[PDB]
Amino acid sequence: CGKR
Amino acid sequence: VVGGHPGNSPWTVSLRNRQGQHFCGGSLVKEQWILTARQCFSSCHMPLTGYEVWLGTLFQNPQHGEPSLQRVPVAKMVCGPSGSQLVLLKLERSVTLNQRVALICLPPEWYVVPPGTKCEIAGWGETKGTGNDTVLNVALLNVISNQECNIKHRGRVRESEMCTEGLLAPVGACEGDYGGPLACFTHNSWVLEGIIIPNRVCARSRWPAVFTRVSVFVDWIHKVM
Repeated sequence: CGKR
Repeated sequence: VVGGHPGNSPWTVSLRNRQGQHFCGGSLVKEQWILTARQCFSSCHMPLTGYEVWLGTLFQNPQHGEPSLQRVPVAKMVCGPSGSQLVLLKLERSVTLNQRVALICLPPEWYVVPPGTKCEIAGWGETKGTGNDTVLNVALLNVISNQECNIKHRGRVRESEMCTEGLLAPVGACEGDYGGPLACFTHNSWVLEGIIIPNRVCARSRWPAVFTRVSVFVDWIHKVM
């Protein structure tokens, strides 16, 4: 989660 | 979003009504779970026949053959605790994660985002004449403390809420952006710290925006999921  | 610019936010989703129209935003927290705002729904037992969540496109109204577009029917809604201003939507199917569709992290229970933290809002809502209102727009906000927020808000902001700095230029999330994320980049992760909710006034110069503080409600979210 929480990677762009 | 007023005062922003076209951007990408791979955890932001569009809620679609029976007529296939965008009406609210949402946040992708699990492959089949979207966190959104309670004010997007007429009741906790709303007839959701024909409702979908669309993901993976910057456009509000994409061509239906669009390769990156995922469209998923809503299975059900689960209203959050009283005063949460939250709804969880379960999807009829698990979305597929890629470079355009990504989960955002949930915060630790009771965590307080420090003042000065930079966060992003995103949505396909109204721009009040500040941009193209048919693409995903994003804006960068700065967290302030609830104490500082409650000077202008005269003590109305609750422990279950969080605030960002009033902007001099009209900037913020208005109609059609409710339910989308306030995403904060901290400790090397994008974390869902708030959900966009209706405020008394929207994108008003020098007035701090107020969001529901997701860390207060993470025990419920995990339980439901």
